[PDB]
Amino acid sequence: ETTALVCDNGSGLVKAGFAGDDAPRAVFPSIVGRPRHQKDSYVGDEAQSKRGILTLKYPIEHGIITNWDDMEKIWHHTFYNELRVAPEEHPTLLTEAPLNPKANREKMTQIMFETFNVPAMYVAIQAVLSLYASGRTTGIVLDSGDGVTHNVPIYEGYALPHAIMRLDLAGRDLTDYLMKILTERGYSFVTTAEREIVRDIKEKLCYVALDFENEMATAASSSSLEKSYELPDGQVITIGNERFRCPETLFQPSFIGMESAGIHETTYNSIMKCDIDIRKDLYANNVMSGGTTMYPGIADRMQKEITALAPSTMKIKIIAPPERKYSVWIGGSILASLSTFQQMWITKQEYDEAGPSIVH
Amino acid sequence: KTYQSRDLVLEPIQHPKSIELGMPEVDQSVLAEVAERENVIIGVRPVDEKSKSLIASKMYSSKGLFVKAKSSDWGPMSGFIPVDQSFAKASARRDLEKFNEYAEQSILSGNAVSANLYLNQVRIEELVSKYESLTPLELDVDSGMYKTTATNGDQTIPFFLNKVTVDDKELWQVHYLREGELAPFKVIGDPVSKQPMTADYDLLTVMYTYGDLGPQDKVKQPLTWEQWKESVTYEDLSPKYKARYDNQALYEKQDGASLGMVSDRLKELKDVINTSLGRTDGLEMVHHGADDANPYAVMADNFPATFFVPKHFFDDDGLGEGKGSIQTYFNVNEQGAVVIQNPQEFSNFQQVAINASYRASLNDKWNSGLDSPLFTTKRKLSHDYLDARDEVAKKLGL
Ligand SMILES: Nc1ncnc2c1ncn2[C@@H]1O[C@H](COP(=O)(O)OP(=O)(O)OP(=O)(O)O)[C@@H](O)[C@H]1O
Ligand SMILES: Nc1ncnc2c1ncn2[C@@H]1O[C@H](COP(=O)(O)OP(=O)(O)OP(=O)(O)O)C[C@H]1O
Ligand SMILES: C/C1=C/C(=O)O[C@@H]2C[C@@H](CC[C@H](C)/C=C\CC1)O[C@@](O)([C@@H]1CSC(=O)N1)C2
Ligand SMILES: [Mg+2]
Ligand SMILES: [Mn+2]
Ligand SMILES: [Mn+2]
Repeated sequence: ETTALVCDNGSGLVKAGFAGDDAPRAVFPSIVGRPRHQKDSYVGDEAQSKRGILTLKYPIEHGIITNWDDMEKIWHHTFYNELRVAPEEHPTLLTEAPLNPKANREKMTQIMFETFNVPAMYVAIQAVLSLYASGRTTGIVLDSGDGVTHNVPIYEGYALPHAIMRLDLAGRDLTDYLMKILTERGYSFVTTAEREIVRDIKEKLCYVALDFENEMATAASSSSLEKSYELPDGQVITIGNERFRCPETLFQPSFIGMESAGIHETTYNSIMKCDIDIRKDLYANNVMSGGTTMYPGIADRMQKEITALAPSTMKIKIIAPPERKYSVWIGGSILASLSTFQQMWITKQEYDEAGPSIVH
Repeated sequence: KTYQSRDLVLEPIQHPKSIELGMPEVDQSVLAEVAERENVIIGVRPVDEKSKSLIASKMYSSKGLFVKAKSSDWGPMSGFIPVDQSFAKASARRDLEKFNEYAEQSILSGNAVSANLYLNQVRIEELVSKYESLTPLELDVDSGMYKTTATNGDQTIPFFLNKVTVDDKELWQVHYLREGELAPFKVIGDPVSKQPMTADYDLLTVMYTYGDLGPQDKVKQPLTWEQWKESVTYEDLSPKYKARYDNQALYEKQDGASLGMVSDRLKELKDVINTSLGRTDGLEMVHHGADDANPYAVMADNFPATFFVPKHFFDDDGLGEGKGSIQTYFNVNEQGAVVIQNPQEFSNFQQVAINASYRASLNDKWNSGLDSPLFTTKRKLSHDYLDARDEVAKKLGL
């Protein structure tokens, strides 16, 4: 008899809204700032705004909640300041990263019921929600956010845990890489304030080259791939091969010193760890989600890379929706709004009797 | 050839009609380019046909949030803002005391001056011949002025034009009959230049791409210079904003209250619109936030609206596969402006746009006067969201 809440707890951004809505009502940074030296704490937009007078902390590292006290502040801010709701009056669906420790889901269930007294609560895997957002129950998801990247194969609503691949490289590392390679032009970006200028450069000017080698040769013989960017202070800078070298790290992690396999290799390896019978369904339903998958050309390059690894008989399809930055939230909005799904939530009565283990 | 998506069926345009717009043709072309460049859908509220040459002349500044007095759309004062609001458009004449108070407060506060109304032969000949909103000039002997009449619905108010010369500008000073005696007609002038102001370009809505949704899309309330100083951190501000931190007058003039309820995205897009238009340093046409965020929105006063869309909407299947092009279902003029004529057509336009990943910002005041509340969250859900939920329910046995 009430609207359910959806809260996607990302490493960089919290996406919150109401189940039944096509988009979140609140998108703000997952940061808590305490005075550097007139409130005791500041969350989200307010914390970033007052950067120079606060000590900012990120409570979510690689999709996993690491500071439970700071996470309580983010959740409080979400319900009371952003959504302007009474947590005790709405069942709340929260998201969790693939391979989230059993103790982590228990602790956030304990906080939802003890601290916020929610009538009911559900914990969904982010990649699984992304698949639902595209009207699918089978396929493999590449979810690349701000702190972590995952390959999650799913068969009829259920993720296959043995074939889940975690990659500790995501948008934040690409911004640090963009700051590093921008030094190779004589440019300097060092501060936390400057890191946000490089994050804007990356989002506006970066792209994935279909053929990296040919693109590096084109950039070396001509200025056709160059772009100008006006900094806040009015100074205009030129960006050349850094436009495609920054997201190339997703395909060649050795660029950031990582001995890991690229996103295309981990996708193929994940499909190979699954039953041969369902592999066709995974190759044809490869769904891309998260902000780090937003680069123009990432789906064409994925198509080219997977095609090279897979059998020539195999038909490969890359599904990259334009709203794929919000696929995890949309998926949770779809699931929690299906009133036939009501018989799958952990109620407060179920929690009071069994304790935080009920979530498993 | 038909746009069909869930409960939305649009038949193609049969015999397209020419809609007379007040926005000058080069300004529509600029806004069509701004829409493609920025990848946003820009909607602009109506501008009366007779304001076109005034805006096109680039001579005048336009009215911001501090000049709430309405412009006129009849008589010699067409396109200008009369101090006596019984000479303005019908909306202003509805609550005459409110708009008369508005006119005075803007002048008495120093946000505008009381200026004389002068018209050249070109404007006189345009109002008599082109628009037929003024009757021919007839000499009134024992006065030396040319008597002309205009229509105020069931009223025919006379006006007397006196031939005068200012800075070697051979012009007609407009005069009216104030309480029996022959008085000079006053219009609201710019506080610095002292010249009459024209109507502004009011953003109806700005639909941004879903993939670009973020903190910049939060509508913010006007902060005082003191509330804003504590809100920001000096070093992170660009020199444009550091100037406002160190100049209470500059912040009060280019930001704060003058913008109204606005998102950070719209504050920046306003500057892109104004720069692209060559309307700068007092000549700006966009002064504030969108009708999206206007508590005092009157839906009646929002049509016909000109919408500027990213160029892909014009392609053979710009609205999606099998969907077609935007010109097929909505009127698109030579300049690229999608002319939306009423709330129903606006509701349909917004649905097609939402379906193509462009986010709407819905004002509840838009639903006032409507038979059904078209502009609500539920009514405007994405058809890709509804279709995905239907598929997921069918697949998961829900
Ligand atoms: N257009 C874009 N192009 C490239 N990167 C982008 C773009 N838009 C956003 N990003 C990046 O995506 C990240 C935020 O996306 P997202 O919402 O998926 O992360 P998250 O949910 O907070 O993180 P995580 O899933 O790792 O816990 C940031 O690193 C941001 O710089
Ligand atoms: N985002 C906003 N926040 C607050 N007020 C706003 C916003 N957008 C519009 N307004 C309000 O709406 C008004 C816009 O109308 P205005 O431009 O003054 O008149 P109009 O009906 O367009 O006629 P004119 O032809 O300009 O005289 C001004 C202000 O009261
Ligand atoms: C607009 C926006 C985008 C974003 O992705 O922001 C998130 C959250 C943000 C938190 C700190 C920052 C100072 C505050 C606000 C920026 C929020 O950190 C990020 O920018 C990190 C660090 S640089 C990068 O690419 N990701 C990602
Ligand atoms: Mg995420
Ligand atoms: Mn106006
Ligand atoms: Mn206005």
